[PDB]
Parts: sequence; structure tokens; C-alpha cells
Amino acid sequence: ETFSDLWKLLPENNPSQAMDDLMLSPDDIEQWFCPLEKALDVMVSTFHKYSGKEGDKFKLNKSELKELLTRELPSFLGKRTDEAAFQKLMSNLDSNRDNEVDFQEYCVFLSCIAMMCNEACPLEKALDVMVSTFHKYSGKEGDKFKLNKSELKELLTRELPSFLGKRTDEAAFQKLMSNLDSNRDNEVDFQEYCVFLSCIAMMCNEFFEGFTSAYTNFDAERDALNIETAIKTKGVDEVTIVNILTNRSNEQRQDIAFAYQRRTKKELASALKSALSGHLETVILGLLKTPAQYDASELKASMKGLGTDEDSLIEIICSRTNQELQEINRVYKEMYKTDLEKDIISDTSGDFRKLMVALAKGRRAEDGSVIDYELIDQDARDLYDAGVKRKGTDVPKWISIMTERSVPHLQKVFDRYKSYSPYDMLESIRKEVKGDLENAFLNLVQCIQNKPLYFADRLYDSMKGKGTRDKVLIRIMVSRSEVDMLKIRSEFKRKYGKSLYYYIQQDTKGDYQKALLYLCGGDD
Ligand SMILES: [Ca+2]
Ligand SMILES: [Ca+2]
Ligand SMILES: [Ca+2]
Ligand SMILES: [Ca+2]
Ligand SMILES: [Ca+2]
Ligand SMILES: [Ca+2]
Ligand SMILES: [Ca+2]
Ligand SMILES: [Ca+2]
Ligand SMILES: [Ca+2]
Ligand SMILES: [Ca+2]
Repeated sequence: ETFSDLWKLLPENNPSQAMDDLMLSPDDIEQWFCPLEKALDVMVSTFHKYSGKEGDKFKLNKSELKELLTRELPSFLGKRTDEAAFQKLMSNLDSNRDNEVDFQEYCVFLSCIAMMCNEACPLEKALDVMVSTFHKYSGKEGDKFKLNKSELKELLTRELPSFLGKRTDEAAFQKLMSNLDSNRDNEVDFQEYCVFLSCIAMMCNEFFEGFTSAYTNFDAERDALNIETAIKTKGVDEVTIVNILTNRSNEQRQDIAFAYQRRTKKELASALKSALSGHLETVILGLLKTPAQYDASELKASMKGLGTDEDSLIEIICSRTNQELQEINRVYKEMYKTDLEKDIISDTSGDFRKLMVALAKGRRAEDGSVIDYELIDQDARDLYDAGVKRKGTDVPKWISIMTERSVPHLQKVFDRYKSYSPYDMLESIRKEVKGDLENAFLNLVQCIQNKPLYFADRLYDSMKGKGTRDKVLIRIMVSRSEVDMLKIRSEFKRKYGKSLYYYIQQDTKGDYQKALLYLCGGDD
């Protein structure tokens, strides 16, 4: 019973030392292809098991860290989860202030937990193993539970043997003993033990991180070969195609497509299109397309035809950011030899055309450091004066203020608008506009206020009725699996009482269900 003393007990966190003190040949560890070594491997792999789910593959976001704490660290229970004290713990783990926990502060956190208890399940087991290994030698010769130089040498020899080079002249061993002797007591305290384990883990990470990031046994040629045999089997092994494809990053899928094409001179996309059936074909082909390529193809689909798919166009042009939109524009010009803006102008008209065009330019101001309070208030009052206060609506003013301002500024703008208008921004949109413009504005504002909640809503909408709107469900499951899918699951389960996993289960069956569930990631 102690989560209440977990966001606080974490001191001033203060690799050079790792590879400098007792350097191990970079060629030695690169030509490099035991309970404590198993524990270190578990500690290092658990981090990447979550850091690579979304965004930066090497740092944890709040969602990823919450998932990790919940899955791998149920040892502490208390009042289940929280949101203020957990935010405090996330901010105390963030020594860099990048709003993300990287591997170094993750190691700081693990060291702090280990010092605490020094008085799934894998990682808890690794912590118990660290404590047990340290105190088996500490409580031997010399001070009780204080590593004496002799017992330190024994523990370093027959507990972590892999990291010791082939030759360990007594001079280098004593040099390492001295380097470890930070507190200058001639022995080793449990804190020095934890800092040494942190240095080893960070070395292992630098090996993993950067190059040879296939340390997760990722071989693109192996996957290409397995899926080629899965195509070339009786009735097609769709299970293996899914199990593999839908469990690699978009980049890993690019590498696998390249490997397949080099091995068979047939593009993986074409092979799986000619060898796949229906919605599973749609999921897989969307998963093969790179993000920008997928989005550009979806925009084209929504526009290419007699009419227009307002809903999908709206979703994509209102949920994509400036960088995403620039990449999408250029990929569009490549793929279809025409500008996305040109097709947007040719397929829509009026204020809806204006709003779509404006948003698609990806020229929204970037999130600034200063809060422009006077501008927040001026913009809220301008929105009120142009919409609810008057007869009619000044659509150009709304367009300007909602496409050009940043997102946090606009969130403040909306909370201020709530101070002048009795109807909030969504309600005011419903009251002042109609049709495609109204739907676009509702989407834009939902994206500006809470994008994971927005996608959780679109998913509930796709799955609540008779059957499914597989197009939308699939596009959200594909496009948000490596971005904010964890927060999407969080909001979905907050609002609708059941996990997105559960609604996927209930609405789709078969291998298509399994592909969607994999892209989901798990329950809740
Ligand atoms: Ca991440
Ligand atoms: Ca950080
Ligand atoms: Ca001792
Ligand atoms: Ca010392
Ligand atoms: Ca089959
Ligand atoms: Ca087909
Ligand atoms: Ca059209
Ligand atoms: Ca239409
Ligand atoms: Ca009006
Ligand atoms: Ca349904």
C-alpha cells in the first residue's frame, strides 16, 4: 500500500561515464552477436516495448508511461490509478522537460524504486533479483550488507560475467572498483550498485538505440519470406500475414516491402492485393502505404468520383498538422500529378471550399511559448461578435481565427468564448451554420479541443449502429496506431464504459477482427 509515496521520493537526477569509465571496445560489442544479466535485459526491453508504440520510438509519452506503469508495475496498487499525482510523477521523472521520459530518466526511476524496496510480472522479478543479488554478496565479509571489495569482485565475476572482457588485468579491475567507489567508503553502497546498473543499461540502450535497432530480432527478409509462404499456402495463411504485418511499425513494413520486392520482383502491395479479401485487404493495403501516401490516397478517394465524401475529407483535413499536411501535399503531387489544393477546389464550393483550402495549406501558426492573453480575449470576442451576437455569421472571420491561430492558443480562445457566449463553441456552430460547413467546423473544434476523444467518438459512431462503417473504423485504426492510439483507448474507455478492444470485438469478426485488434494494441 504505497502509491502515495511514489510520485515524491525521487531526488535530484544528477553516455559519457558509461563508455568512458571502463570503456568496452565498440567493435567488441558490435562483434558481440546469468540472472542479473536477464534482469538487465528485461529492464532495457520493457522500456522499448512501450516507447516505440507511438511518436518518438525512444521516449515515453504520458500515455506510454501510464501503460507501462499499469502493465509491468502492478506491484504498487493503492487506489488503482490517478491523474493529478500521476501527472506529478510523470513531471518528476521528466528531468529534461521534454514532456517525455527517455531511457536515462527511466533508469533513474527504476533506481529509485530499487532503493525504495531495498529494505505482466517480469520487471518486478528483475527488481527482486537486483536486490537479492546485491544483498547475497553484501551480507558476507566485512560490513553487513555493504559490498566489500572482495565480495564486490566475486559478485562482478560470477553474476555479470558477460560484460567482463576476455582479459581483466587486476589494474583495470581495481580501476573499476575505484570508479564505483563514489562515496569513497572503499566498499559499495546500494546506491552505487544502482548507478552502475544504470550505466550498464544505458550502454545496452545506446547499442539498441540508433543503429542495429533490429535488436528486437527484426529481419525484413525473414518477414518477407514468411508472408510469401503465407500467400503461397493452401487458402492463404491470412493469420500469419496479419500476425506479422500488423505488428511492425510503418517503417518496418517499408523495409519488409522492400525485402519482398527484392526477393520476388513483385511489390508486396500488389501481391497482397491480388491475394487478399475484402476488409482485411483494405486494412493490410492501408498498413503498407506510408502515412503521407495513405492520407493522400484517402483524400483522392474522398474526392475522386462524381460527388464528394465530405466526412472523410473533413476528418483528414481537420486532424492533420502542419508537417503532416506539407508531407501530404507533396506526396499528393507525386502520386496523382496534381495538387491536393487543386482537387479540393474542384470538388467543393463556397465557404466549405474556403475552410478546407485554408486548413489544407498546413500554414497554421506553430505552438508558441508566450500566452497571448490579450489576443486570446480579442479572438474570443471576435468569434462572439461574428457568430451568435449578430444576425447571420461572418464566416471569413471564423475561418481566419480557426485556421491561423495555434492549437493551445485556440483552446484558451474557446474557454474564453465561453465567457461571452451562453452557448459554447460547438453549440454556437450548430446554431450559426448548417450542412458541410457546420460539420467541418464541428470536426475542427473537436480536433483542437481533444483529438484522442475526437477519434474515440468517430470510432464509437462507426461501430454503434447496425453493422459497421468499416471505411472510417479502418482508417482511424490504421492512421492512429502509432500516434495517439493509447490516449484514444483511454478516452474511449472513459466515456463509453468499455474498451475500444471490446467494441472492435463486438462489431467485426474473423481475421479482420484480429488485424483491427492488433492495431488497437490491447484491452482498455
Ligand atoms: Ca513514444
Ligand atoms: Ca525527458
Ligand atoms: Ca561487507
Ligand atoms: Ca564508494
Ligand atoms: Ca485461408
Ligand atoms: Ca483482391
Ligand atoms: Ca467529385
Ligand atoms: Ca456528398
Ligand atoms: Ca447569427
Ligand atoms: Ca455495429
